[PDB]
Amino acid sequence: VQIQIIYFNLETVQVTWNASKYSRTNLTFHYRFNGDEAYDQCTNYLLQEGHTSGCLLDAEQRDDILYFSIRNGTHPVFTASRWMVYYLKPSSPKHVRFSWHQDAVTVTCSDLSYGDLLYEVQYRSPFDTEWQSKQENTCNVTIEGLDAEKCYSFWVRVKAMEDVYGPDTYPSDWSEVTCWQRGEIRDAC
Amino acid sequence: HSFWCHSQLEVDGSQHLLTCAFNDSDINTANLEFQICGALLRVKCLTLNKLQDIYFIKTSEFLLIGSSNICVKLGQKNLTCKNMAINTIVKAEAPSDLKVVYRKEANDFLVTFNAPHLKKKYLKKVKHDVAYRPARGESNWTHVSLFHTRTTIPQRKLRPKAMYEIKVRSIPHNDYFKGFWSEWSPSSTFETPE
Amino acid sequence: YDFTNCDFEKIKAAYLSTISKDLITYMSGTKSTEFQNTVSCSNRPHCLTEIQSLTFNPTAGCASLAKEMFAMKTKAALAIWCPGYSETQINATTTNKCLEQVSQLQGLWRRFNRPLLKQQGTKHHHH
Ligand SMILES: *[C@@H]1O[C@H](CO)[C@@H](O)[C@H](O)[C@H]1NC(C)=O
Ligand SMILES: *[C@@H]1O[C@H](CO)[C@@H](O)[C@H](O)[C@H]1NC(C)=O
Ligand SMILES: *[C@@H]1O[C@H](CO)[C@@H](O)[C@H](O)[C@H]1NC(C)=O
Repeated sequence: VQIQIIYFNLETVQVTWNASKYSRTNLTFHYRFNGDEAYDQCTNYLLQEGHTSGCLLDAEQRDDILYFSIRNGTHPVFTASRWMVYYLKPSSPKHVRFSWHQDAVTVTCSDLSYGDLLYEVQYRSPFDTEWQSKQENTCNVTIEGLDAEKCYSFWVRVKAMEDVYGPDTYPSDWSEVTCWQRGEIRDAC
Repeated sequence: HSFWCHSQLEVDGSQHLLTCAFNDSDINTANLEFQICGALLRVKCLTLNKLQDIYFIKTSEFLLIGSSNICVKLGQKNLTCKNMAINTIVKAEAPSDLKVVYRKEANDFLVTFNAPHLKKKYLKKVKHDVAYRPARGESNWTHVSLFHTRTTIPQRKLRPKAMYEIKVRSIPHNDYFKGFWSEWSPSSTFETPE
Repeated sequence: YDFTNCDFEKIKAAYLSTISKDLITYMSGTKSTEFQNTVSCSNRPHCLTEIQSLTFNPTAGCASLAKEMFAMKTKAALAIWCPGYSETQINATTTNKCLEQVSQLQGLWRRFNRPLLKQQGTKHHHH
């Protein structure tokens, strides 16, 4: 049994599975949170090719250990217990704004309602071989020492801090790519 | 007998280095020893090893949490004792492998170097200071403050058909580990085009 | 001991600087997903209570984590920043079970850094 867990923006927990042996069946998903001793069954199932393939739990911003089991009826096929935030995927940066000053730029965006996140800005000119990066605790990243005369491509994302959330989280998806030369927006680069 | 100390982390292993010396180098250090007590894992105290005019200890005993008393002793007599925390006297290691590549296409110079702290377990945030000036004659150095191991120098900022000298240093920037500027890296040189 | 008189921000600084790194060094080579997470905590005083227990109270299989560098630093941080912690100290004295237990510690320390996140431990409205 191969499993995937995603805690979308501290809102929804999605546990998905795949198991070729149990293809001719609907495996059932049973869960509970710490202390709440009796298991409850999934009330929101994901299906694939007509059979159960995942579960959606409304987690409502809660930081707990989710204890779960997938069963071939009564017989448990897979059992695990994980801190849900370890599988956190923050949402994509919203309301991204750029303010230029000579050879510098300050990128701001809407901060999330939860802490210990890194708001990362990546950028490059056609002369750069790879993306350069600057990140901060809040969505107010200032990148000094650029060239007003060059075109720069930019994009932002939110990461969870490994010291707080652990190593297996997902970065958010990157926000829309924007191009800038001489403090004005552009089409291509 | 006033003195200074600096620590350096994860030097030749998981081991840390503590270095102390007198402010007055014209001092007869005959029979004067440095002892550090407190904030150690398995022992109460350690005695530093003398090498010419400096004292040092390479050890894994430092807890890196809390203050230690560093004493200048003559026999069992304490001449002067200072309380300090190993985590607040960190001297960053100097960057290395400084390289400059002229990019005609970009009309600039790409400066790169290696930051040793990035390979360490603790202290993974340092501030860099890149300094450059023409290799011939006297000039006030131009300084660039960076948090990464690369920067560019636009062609227009430099004099044409000239040789430049460039060097870099680092300092801890961390909310826990505090300390001192590293020594400067060895200097590299480059030539500017027409 | 009551961990409500601790300087949490100072303890948090110590965790992020070195202790976190020492736990990672101890766990080196094990799959993150390899140990099931079983020990939970709520608020900072409760997390320090559970960290206290797992790091220093001797269990079966893992007799002693107390000599480990991460434990010695944890003892150091609590003696400095929790008043009356050293005045309550009891004055006498790698297994596949120790790695399990240290995995549990990593989770509690991480939860200690998320005190504002809500849990099943609810019902607290007021006037
Ligand atoms: C589904 O199984 C394939 C391998 O057969 C794997 O690539 C995929 O990631 C599994 N799905 C999940 C949810 O991990
Ligand atoms: C599996 O469940 C789906 C509905 O969720 C249903 O259409 C299908 O008949 C079930 N399969 C079995 C094996 O009963
Ligand atoms: C342990 O020893 C020290 C010194 O004897 C003392 O301050 C401490 O309170 C002792 N612990 C208890 C519980 O008495």
